[PDB]
Amino acid sequence: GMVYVDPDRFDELVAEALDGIPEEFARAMRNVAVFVEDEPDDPELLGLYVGIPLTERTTAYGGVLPDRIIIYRNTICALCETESEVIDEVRKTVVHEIAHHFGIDDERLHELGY
Repeated sequence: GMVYVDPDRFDELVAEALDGIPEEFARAMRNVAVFVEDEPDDPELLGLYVGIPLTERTTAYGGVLPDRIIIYRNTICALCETESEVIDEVRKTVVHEIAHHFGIDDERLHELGY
């Protein structure tokens, strides 16, 4: 089976996922924003790391813009039978995406609980 999660609720589940990211990844997640999309260009993806070019990194007014981790609501939900499973799956996806961005592989992550 699979659980349906409306967009507003899914945003809340994303917040809960981020709140539960282990402290060892907190600094790695500095100035990274998580955005939700329904469906990826590639059907296999649960998430995607988007690095912002240096040219686009700052604003007219001094603001720094964050890198993005995109989370795909449809592909995540298809794997989940409960909201808690969704939270877990979202968390796992964000942590993998950030780890891989900083060149940490899944064997190292297994040593870090993912």
